[PDB]
Amino acid sequence: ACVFFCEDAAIIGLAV
Amino acid sequence: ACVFFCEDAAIIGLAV
Amino acid sequence: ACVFFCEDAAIIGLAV
Amino acid sequence: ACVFFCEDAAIIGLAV
Amino acid sequence: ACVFFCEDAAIIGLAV
Amino acid sequence: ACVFFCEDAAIIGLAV
Ligand SMILES: [Cl-]
Ligand SMILES: [Cl-]
Ligand SMILES: [Cl-]
Ligand SMILES: [Cl-]
Ligand SMILES: [Cl-]
Ligand SMILES: [Cl-]
Ligand SMILES: [Cl-]
Ligand SMILES: [Cl-]
Ligand SMILES: [Cl-]
Ligand SMILES: [Cl-]
Ligand SMILES: [Cl-]
Ligand SMILES: [Cl-]
Repeated sequence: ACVFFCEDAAIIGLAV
Repeated sequence: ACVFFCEDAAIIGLAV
Repeated sequence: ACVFFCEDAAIIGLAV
Repeated sequence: ACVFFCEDAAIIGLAV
Repeated sequence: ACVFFCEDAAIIGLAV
Repeated sequence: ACVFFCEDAAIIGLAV
């Protein structure tokens, strides 16, 4: 698994 | 929800 | 389709 | 853009 | 790599 | 966080 990142601005990581 | 980005090169955002 | 990237640190692309 | 589903148990949709 | 499905209504697959 | 499913054929889950 690895961490994707999105913009909310804050950086949010999502583990997949 | 937040915006993930991919490479197409252009930057494309995808709202999730 | 486009390439999203995650952090594993290594950069990993994922085609979608 | 569409609704993906995941099992949380309950089934939840996710607008991608 | 596999086929995820979403409801668009029709069910559509997505090769991830 | 939940389990998404994809068709690989077998059905596989993916913890997102
Ligand atoms: Cl912030
Ligand atoms: Cl997470
Ligand atoms: Cl461009
Ligand atoms: Cl979008
Ligand atoms: Cl490395
Ligand atoms: Cl890939
Ligand atoms: Cl929709
Ligand atoms: Cl949602
Ligand atoms: Cl496949
Ligand atoms: Cl596709
Ligand atoms: Cl879970
Ligand atoms: Cl998994």
